[PDB]
Amino acid sequence: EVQLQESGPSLVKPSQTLSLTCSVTGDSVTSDYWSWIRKFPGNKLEYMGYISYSGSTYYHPSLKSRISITRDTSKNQYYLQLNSVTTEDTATYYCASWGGDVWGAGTTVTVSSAKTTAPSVYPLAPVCGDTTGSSVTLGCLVKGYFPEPVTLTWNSGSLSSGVHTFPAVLQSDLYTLSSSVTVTSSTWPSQSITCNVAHPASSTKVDKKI
Amino acid sequence: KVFGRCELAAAMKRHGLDNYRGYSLGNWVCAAKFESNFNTQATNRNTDGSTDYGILQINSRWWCNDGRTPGSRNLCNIPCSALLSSDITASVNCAAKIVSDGNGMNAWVAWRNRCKGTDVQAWIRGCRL
Amino acid sequence: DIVLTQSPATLSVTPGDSVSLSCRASQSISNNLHWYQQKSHESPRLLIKYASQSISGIPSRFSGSGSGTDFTLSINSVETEDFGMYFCQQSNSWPYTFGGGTKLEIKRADAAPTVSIFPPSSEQLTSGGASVVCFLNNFYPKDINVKWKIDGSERQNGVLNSWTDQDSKDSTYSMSSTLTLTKDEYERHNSYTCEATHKTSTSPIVKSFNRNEC
Repeated sequence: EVQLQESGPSLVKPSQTLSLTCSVTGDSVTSDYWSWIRKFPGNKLEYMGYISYSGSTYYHPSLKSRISITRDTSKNQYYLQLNSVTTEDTATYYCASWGGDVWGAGTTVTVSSAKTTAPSVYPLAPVCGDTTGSSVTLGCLVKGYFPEPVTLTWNSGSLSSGVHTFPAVLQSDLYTLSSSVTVTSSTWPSQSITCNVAHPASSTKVDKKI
Repeated sequence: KVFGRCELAAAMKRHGLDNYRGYSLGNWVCAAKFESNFNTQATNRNTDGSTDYGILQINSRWWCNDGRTPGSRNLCNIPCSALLSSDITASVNCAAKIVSDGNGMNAWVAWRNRCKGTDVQAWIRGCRL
Repeated sequence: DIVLTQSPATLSVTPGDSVSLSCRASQSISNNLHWYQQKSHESPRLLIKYASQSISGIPSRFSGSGSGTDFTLSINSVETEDFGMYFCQQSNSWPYTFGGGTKLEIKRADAAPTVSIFPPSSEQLTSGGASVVCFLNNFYPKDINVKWKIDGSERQNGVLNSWTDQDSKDSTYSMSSTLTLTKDEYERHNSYTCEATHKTSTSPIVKSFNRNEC
């Protein structure tokens, strides 16, 4: 019945401190050894460290100095502190039992100095409207936003088949993503196709007719 | 089951204690010798209502649950009965966790008093393991 | 620090097939090696502990073997829900370390990509930028090479690629490749091409357009 859950700021600025809390439920924080593991892009896992029953800690040497793991027996939580972070500390952080039998869902922490920025949304249409075969692929380029995520739909959701929306990538500190939609040549341009992009962080939502 | 010295050394080696977290196999054989004379069924009752179980005499107050020990923490998340088997699997798994605390093998007083600092490798010499 | 090397980096199989994943240690770690599974958007799950010990509640089709520096995770007839990442982790010495992982993916018939290229929009150009986008959709297997050429010269700077996970619907893969330039750079050239090389043909798929002769 033991469950774990990570919580804390999702964004940290370079040189500042990253703080995460792991809430333990079902059993006491003193009933096990507890750990912090993070996963960098590219499926690279790093065992950051653990705190055992005596309160003693073991920290990964590559971090050593910047990291601290502590616990609060009254709240039944344990914590992670990682100082002087840089972009390279961007990762998914998990708290887990030393035995590995229980893991939190994980929480993403991004390190960046970027400020909230709404995306520019551009229509992607065939070179000078030339429709080739029996089908046509159109697209939408979402560029220069921060932070993730954005939600993209086609025709407010009424065009959902034949769609490929790709993962965002970082371009000069800002995110960019694109989506392609394929329909029959008898469908477009006879029927309008519009890209709708919402960016919650900036409370924006824009439509772009192709 | 009462293990022979070399027989236990070979089993502990198969169970990963040779050079686990910096401890040579000799430490574990010597520890087992002083804790239980290599007897998997060894038990010792303490004044606080807890009992030490197995070849490495693991306590029911902190490490295992026997269903009748006050203040049970069950750090190894295992029933103490699992620590009395002729199969050392459970006792080693638990020992491997106990020793992962900062106190290391100092968790076993008998080890500190009778093994720590000596020529522990003497315990496995002569063994064809 | 102990290094764990897993092989192969990826393996594609059909449900029902049985597989063996390798994990090798740079130093002997006796039996202190553990196996984890991590499916998409889920947390890691411990499958085997101490090289070969079973964990109550894990399907019987998963088993582990090995000792020292050579370990194997075996799966008896892979099931539809077993696709994802598998990692090994050692606990013999601090710091604990993980292998790079092996990706278990679904095998299906080869399929060439459908490629589409797009010039910069009038709106981006007005803003002073110029992105050229190329979509390569529903292909299999996943390995593919994309090359950009401007006026006959291969171009690497300004290219960013993005890949989707294996498609839940048809087990194919899709990719977007984008070449971002400034309006000034874009207007200084004419021919824009993105070429895709995939095992489905010795001839690369070429999509292109000329900025001054649509």
